Amino acid sequence: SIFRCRQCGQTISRRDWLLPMGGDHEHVVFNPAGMIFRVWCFSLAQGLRLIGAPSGEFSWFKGYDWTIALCGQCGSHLGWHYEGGSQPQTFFGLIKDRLAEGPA
Ligand SMILES: O=C1CC[C@H](N2C(=O)c3ccccc3C2=O)C(=O)N1
Ligand SMILES: [Zn+2]
Repeated sequence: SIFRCRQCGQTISRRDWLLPMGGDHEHVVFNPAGMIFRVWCFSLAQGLRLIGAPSGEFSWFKGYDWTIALCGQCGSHLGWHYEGGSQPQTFFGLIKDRLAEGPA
């Protein structure tokens, strides 16, 4: 039920906050460096630190701009925050294998 940073245990999100974007909460995507990510969409997350300037470039989600999301405690790269779009305006795309799932 709770998702934590795999690298240090920081509390990050909850299964109840999962967001089916375009029919599914899971999107399997590649970046321009050839890396594949199983991205889980959450409406909400906490314990992150958002870095940099939002960008539209290479966005996997049409109409959204992204910012890198680090674990706020250890600095692990956990995913991205998306903003600037519609229904919803914002959400989080977190990398599933960088989280640990467990009891509340
Ligand atoms: O929606 C997104 C999030 C950012 C992500 N991203 C990467 O992970 C990356 C690595 C190197 C150069 C450029 C990028 C890029 O835009 C990506 O490709 N799309
Ligand atoms: Zn961490």
